[PDB]
Amino acid sequence: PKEPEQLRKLFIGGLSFETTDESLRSHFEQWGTLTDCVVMRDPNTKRSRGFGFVTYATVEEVDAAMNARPHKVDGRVVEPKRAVSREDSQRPGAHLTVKKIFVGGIKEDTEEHHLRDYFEQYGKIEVIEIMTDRGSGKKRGFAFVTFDDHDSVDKIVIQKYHTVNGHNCEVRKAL
Ligand SMILES: CCC(=O)Nc1nc(C)cs1
Repeated sequence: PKEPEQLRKLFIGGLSFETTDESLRSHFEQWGTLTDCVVMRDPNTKRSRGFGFVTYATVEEVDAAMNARPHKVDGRVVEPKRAVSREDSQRPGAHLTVKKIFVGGIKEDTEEHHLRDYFEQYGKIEVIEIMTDRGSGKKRGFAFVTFDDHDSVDKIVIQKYHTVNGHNCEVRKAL
């Protein structure tokens, strides 16, 4: 019944070196129950590595925290990011932080408003590009959507399914 823990974590980059497990928790508990919260430190010096992780009890709590950005934690604006699968990563353990998606499988009957009406609930859209053939102008059956922020893309690509205009679509991070 609980969402997988991986989908409930936020990496928090850019921490003040004075941020502690306790102060990171106090801050992020404003948006949900935290089942875990840790500042990464050097194993010998105990000096902060400048990043940490928080784990919420639910995905809706992750969303609430992301919607409350920018977060100023102990005087410094931090960089929260949610996890995505390796298929949308540039190397194991690394986050491909992009604002654009490829949307495939939309065929020739899908229009800009279909993509806008669906994707606007993931984030603020800046560009919709329905791809057409360079020679004929016919729709090629794929599109790109650019958002104002990467978390929209991260939420999108972790869904198993996207149904747009009745088509089951393939969605991936782009560039
Ligand atoms: C530095 C690597 C990185 O960004 N790690 C991330 N972990 C999660 C959980 C999201 S991004």
